[PDB]
Amino acid sequence: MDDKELIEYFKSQMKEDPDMASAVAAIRTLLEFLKRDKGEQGLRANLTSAIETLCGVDSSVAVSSGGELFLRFISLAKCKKIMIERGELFLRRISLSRNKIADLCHTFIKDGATILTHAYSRVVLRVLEAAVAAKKRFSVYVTESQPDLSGKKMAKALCHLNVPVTVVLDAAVGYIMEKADLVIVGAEGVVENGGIINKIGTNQMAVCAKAQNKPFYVVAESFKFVRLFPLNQQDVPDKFKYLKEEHPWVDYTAPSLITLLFTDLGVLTPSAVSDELIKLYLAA
Amino acid sequence: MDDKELIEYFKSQMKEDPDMASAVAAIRTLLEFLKRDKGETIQGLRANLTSAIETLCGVDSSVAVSSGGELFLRFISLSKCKKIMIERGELFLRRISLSRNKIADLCHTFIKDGATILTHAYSRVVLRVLEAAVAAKKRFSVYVTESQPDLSGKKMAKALCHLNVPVTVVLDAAVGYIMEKADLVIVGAEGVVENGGIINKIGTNQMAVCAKAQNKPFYVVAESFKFVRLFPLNQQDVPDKFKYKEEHPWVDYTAPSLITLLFTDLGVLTPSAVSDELIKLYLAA
Repeated sequence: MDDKELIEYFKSQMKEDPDMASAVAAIRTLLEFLKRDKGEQGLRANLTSAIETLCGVDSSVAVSSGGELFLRFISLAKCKKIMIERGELFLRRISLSRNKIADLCHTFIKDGATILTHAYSRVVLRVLEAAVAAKKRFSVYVTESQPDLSGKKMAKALCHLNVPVTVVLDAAVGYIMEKADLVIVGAEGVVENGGIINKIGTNQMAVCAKAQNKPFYVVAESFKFVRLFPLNQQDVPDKFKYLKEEHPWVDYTAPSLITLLFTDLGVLTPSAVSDELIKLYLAA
Repeated sequence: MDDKELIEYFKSQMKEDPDMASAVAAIRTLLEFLKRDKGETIQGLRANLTSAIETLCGVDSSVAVSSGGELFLRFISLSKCKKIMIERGELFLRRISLSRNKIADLCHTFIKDGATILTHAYSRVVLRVLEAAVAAKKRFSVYVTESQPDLSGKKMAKALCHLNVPVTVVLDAAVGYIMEKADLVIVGAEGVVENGGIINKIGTNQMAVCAKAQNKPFYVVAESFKFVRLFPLNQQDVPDKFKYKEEHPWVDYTAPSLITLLFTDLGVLTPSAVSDELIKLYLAA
């Protein structure tokens, strides 16, 4: 394919199917890029990563961690061009992640709990559905999440499952925290120290949850494990972030503010991520 | 060779060459055990037996021997023609043999002329760094802790004396007292942990904490084969198999936040960027 097609293909993956994660949408356009791309050799390896950056259209961290993991595990090899069969394999495997997670979580959501969440998260929606429809009664609190009000969107989705839900202002997280039992949040990216990059506002929610001793749980797919090691907001690359005005789309939450992470790799405490991440990136 | 035999070989390996890091002696006996070992039907069966002695080389309970050992076994891994593991094993040793000196020179920039350097115990890697610096004709002074219970800092003071370098031996209880007189501290590591922190001879943690409070840079010098797959966040998370032999642990742990920079054979690194090197390391396969 060519740049044009690439983006057009990518954008038309999440638009007709928002259900899908950007990361997953990125490797799909990448399978087609590869497939639809014929005629090489290292040209393939280079022309493929030289366009994976192009999918940067989505400043999403997952596009970056996803692309690498996908790329790394198909490069192991025009007969060698059977990397495609590994791509279908990989895309076939990552499309089971949400589920392993919603399963590793049915236990922590106890009957009668009050969950506090931030913005929209597909994985979070899944976990709660697999809990409600799974004979559990709870209520949720979610921040409206400026600037795209994705929190309201989340709310509506929760209402459709007839789960009691209240929307509050981002400014009201420390106000509503005392009436929460636990907070569940998704991640755009899990960094090498067990911390996470997520929709701006995630950080302060964690700081408040900790001061009130409320467990903070993160629910996210392993293909979100990215090779970055930030220690503060300043370390997060601008590339993922975007009288004066500052509009960071995401922020970083240190691992000490996280209780547990639920991944298709199993439930992990922040200090276990680094070893998993490597034991993940290095797989044949 | 067997256990009794392995240990014998491993000890004499270091007796004959005291200047040799315990981690290199261990991997050398593993190579020797690789050659000397035969009787296949172990295509991957002895890939276990060679581990059944990775442990045995616990006659020296240092993390180095472990992270190094795992590196070796990881590197020499790809028909009994497979004893190409041996020649790979010889390539590896050949490789991790230019580490000390490479670090020594890839580190001369930071040894200012006229400086007062405070170090702890004995580290052959720190010794090569200063030797390099002296040959480079830099004039500096050194303070070293005797480092109980084996007093290995005194052996270090002698080595520096026979190098005509001004060195003063102090009590371990004296690091707080002497800190103000130093420009920087330079220490070695038995193991570099996944978060950029390190495991080193007991006493290291204190020095790092005392150096932080007076803003004296804290530098670590260590070979890459010491990058170990561990992520401790406190003394408790360090395994006892690396501590013993309270009851007198031989090593304490120093958080990354107490480390200014690490000078490795892969170059100078900030503690935070270390975990990525471990991946980049193994990616070398």
